[PDB]
Amino acid sequence: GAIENGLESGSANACPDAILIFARGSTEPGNMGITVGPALANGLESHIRNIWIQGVGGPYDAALATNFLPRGTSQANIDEGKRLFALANQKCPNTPVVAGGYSQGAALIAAAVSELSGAVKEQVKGVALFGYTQNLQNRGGIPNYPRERTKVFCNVGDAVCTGTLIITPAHLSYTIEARGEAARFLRDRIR
Repeated sequence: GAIENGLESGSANACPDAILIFARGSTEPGNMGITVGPALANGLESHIRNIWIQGVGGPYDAALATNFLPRGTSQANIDEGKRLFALANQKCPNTPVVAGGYSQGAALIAAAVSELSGAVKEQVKGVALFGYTQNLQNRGGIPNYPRERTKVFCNVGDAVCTGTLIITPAHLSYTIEARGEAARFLRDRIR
């Protein structure tokens, strides 16, 4: 963080050991944000040195209003996520992909992954979600995506996890989980 474009600017002659695609929370700066994104990128880089890191930018301006759409974000945003997954498959079809999302970015990634197709979906070895706004609606998981490849961090007092769009202090508190337990999970999923 706070801006990472490793996948967009990376060249197909120099594919890495892994690719991380991350969607930030509402109102966070850049395309990685400054809390969970960098923490996750950091933790994962400690286990896998040769890695491309990609924030979800483009139309995804992390607006407050878009939270109130069905599925927890706009289709434009979801589509930008899908684009990046497809670009990873085009550039580096043999490189494993992992993904992460925080708050509205979790909604984004969950939706995008669910709509992915066959080979491109298979490339996505693992997904970590934090303060998942559709946790109740999607019953703790991502539609059409193996539960064993999914890991959801939803703190106990975090009201978004129980179908309410309000922000408690628990929602602001995922950086340790992201750097530690979540990075280990995704590393494992890459082997």
